[PDB]
Amino acid sequence: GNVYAMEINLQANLWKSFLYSNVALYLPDSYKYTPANVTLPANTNTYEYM
Amino acid sequence: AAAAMTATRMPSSGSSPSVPSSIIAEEKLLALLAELEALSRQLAALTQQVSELREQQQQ
Repeated sequence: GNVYAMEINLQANLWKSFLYSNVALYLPDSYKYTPANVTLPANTNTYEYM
Repeated sequence: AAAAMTATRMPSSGSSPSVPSSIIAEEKLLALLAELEALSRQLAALTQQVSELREQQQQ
């Protein structure tokens, strides 16, 4: 039969890669959340927090 | 002389705000100076009526 294969939507991946890094990461801090077991400094202006 | 030569080759700055939280305020302040007198008034009124036991028992 046909050769074994797996399939990827490259264009949708490049578009999500554009949107996430260029827009999702820049949303106001109220849209974000802190992961289940990660600790961030209390100073919300630090790089570690952002 | 050649090969690499084509390119090129403090004390105290005294910050203050550091890694703590944000701060807020409000202006509805200060009943509290009255209780310091409430407390020490009512404290006297205790002793005043302990005396009113003694001054009736002594009769």
